[PDB]
Amino acid sequence: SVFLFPPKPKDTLMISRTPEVTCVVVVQFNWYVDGVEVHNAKTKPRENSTFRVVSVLTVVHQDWLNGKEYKCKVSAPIEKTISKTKGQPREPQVYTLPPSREEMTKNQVSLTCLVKGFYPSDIAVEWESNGQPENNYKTTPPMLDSDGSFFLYSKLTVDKSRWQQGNVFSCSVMHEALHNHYTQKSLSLS
Amino acid sequence: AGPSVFLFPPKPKDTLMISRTPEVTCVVVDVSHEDPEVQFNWYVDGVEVHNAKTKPREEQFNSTFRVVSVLTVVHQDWLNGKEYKCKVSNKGLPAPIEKTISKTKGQPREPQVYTLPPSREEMTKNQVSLTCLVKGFYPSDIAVEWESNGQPENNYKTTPPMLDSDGSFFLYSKLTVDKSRWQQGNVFSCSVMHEALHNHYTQKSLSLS
Ligand SMILES: *[C@@H]1O[C@H](CO[C@@H]2O[C@@H](C)[C@@H](O)[C@@H](O)[C@@H]2O)[C@@H](O[C@@H]2O[C@H](CO)[C@@H](O[C@@H]3O[C@H](CO[C@H]4O[C@H](CO)[C@@H](O)[C@H](O)[C@@H]4O[C@@H]4O[C@H](CO)[C@@H](O)[C@H](O)[C@H]4NC(C)=O)[C@@H](O)[C@H](O[C@H]4O[C@H](CO)[C@@H](O)[C@H](O)[C@@H]4O[C@@H]4O[C@H](CO)[C@@H](O)[C@H](O)[C@H]4NC(C)=O)[C@@H]3O)[C@H](O)[C@H]2NC(C)=O)[C@H](O)[C@H]1NC(C)=O
Repeated sequence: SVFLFPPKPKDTLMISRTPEVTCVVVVQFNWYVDGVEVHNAKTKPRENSTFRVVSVLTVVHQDWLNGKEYKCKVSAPIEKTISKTKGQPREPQVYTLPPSREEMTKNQVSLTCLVKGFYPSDIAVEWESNGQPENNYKTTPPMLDSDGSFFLYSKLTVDKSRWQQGNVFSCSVMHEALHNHYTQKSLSLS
Repeated sequence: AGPSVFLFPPKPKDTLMISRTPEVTCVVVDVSHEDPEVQFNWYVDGVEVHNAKTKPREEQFNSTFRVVSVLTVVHQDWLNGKEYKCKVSNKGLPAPIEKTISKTKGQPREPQVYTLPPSREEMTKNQVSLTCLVKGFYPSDIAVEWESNGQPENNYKTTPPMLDSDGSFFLYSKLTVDKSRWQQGNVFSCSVMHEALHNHYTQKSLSLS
């Protein structure tokens, strides 16, 4: 039983990150990029009541994003192929939404980042404030909208005082269809 | 293997509204032509009941029978965590198949329902987003609806419940409307039904101020 995993969307969209294709078994590994075999992989030695072998292949950001195919050959040998999710790009629209008046009775409040109209669904979202990450968020998986694009929401939970004091919070979105693969929107008390 | 059994719970909305009709559904697929007879026995907290409604077997395209038994449940019984058991008997089985279902367990928490107007920035578009945030709820079983002037809205999508940091769930429901409808002061209403709400129902409305 072989399972081939794609890079995380954020890794492909940030040059500083290292996108990887993972070939998981639950052994000779042969890796192919558009048919052409490559010797780049890092196979770790075979580590409950069963065995597991893992090979990891580092990919070039642009190659992954331009749709090159990545073939893991677990050596009848099981051969598998992966590449970027297909579809014509649609640029995300990003909107920040303050907490409801009625949430102000609570100790913590909800800062909302709506991301809609994007295609395909490979996307990353982060928050920051004052030059540091704000990690107390949950982001919904992308969901198919009625027009065939995706949407999601990210919810940053923040101490109510931090919001009342006027701190500016920022929702950062990364997607292949954005200019520079990045955009940001900010939100503060108004 | 031979025949297999699937047990479906009632819809959350059906359990929460006393006028509606919550049902547990027991489905048997892959019943052979050779041994086509099926018996359902139904149990509520391990006590056999005899009021289920069983339909005659139906021939499928793949030359197998499908047989369905439906048990109507008492709303409060389901909400009070009673266990519903379907036992399926068939001569093609090494032993009868038993399956049990009940409401997700765990301390209930009341959903908080907030409506959020469109971003000012979205106002440059032809269509606008109305957001209903529902958070702090347990269990995840929930129904959410958008309406205007007592009439259902045709363009909305609700995210599946997502686990929050404290073990409760949240979701968002996005309503898309023509910008003019928002501009002309129309009232839009997000209704939520959940076991931990008073009367299992709450509605929150918003309009351009
Ligand atoms: C012969 O044909 C019949 C009929 O085939 C049907 O028509 C033909 C023309 C084709 O198009 C088929 O694709 C089509 O299905 C076949 O019968 C099917 O058999 C399979 C099993 O092999 C059943 O699969 C199960 O499906 C349920 C969900 O079922 C709903 O959704 C279906 C499609 O979306 C729909 O067709 C069904 O009617 C049903 O709809 C629901 O019905 C209820 C009752 O009326 C209703 O109230 C609901 O509102 C309604 N739902 C919707 C969305 O409208 C799925 O949940 C099952 O998944 C479990 O089992 C899998 C293994 O079988 C497993 O991989 C999953 O992970 C999951 O496992 C369970 O997981 C939970 C934890 O979450 C755990 O608690 C359990 O222990 C665990 N394991 C279990 C339960 O074993 C499953 O996929 C089809 O329902 C069934 N179709 C019908 C109509 O009954 C038959 O297989 C064919 N035979 C051959 C040899 O080919």
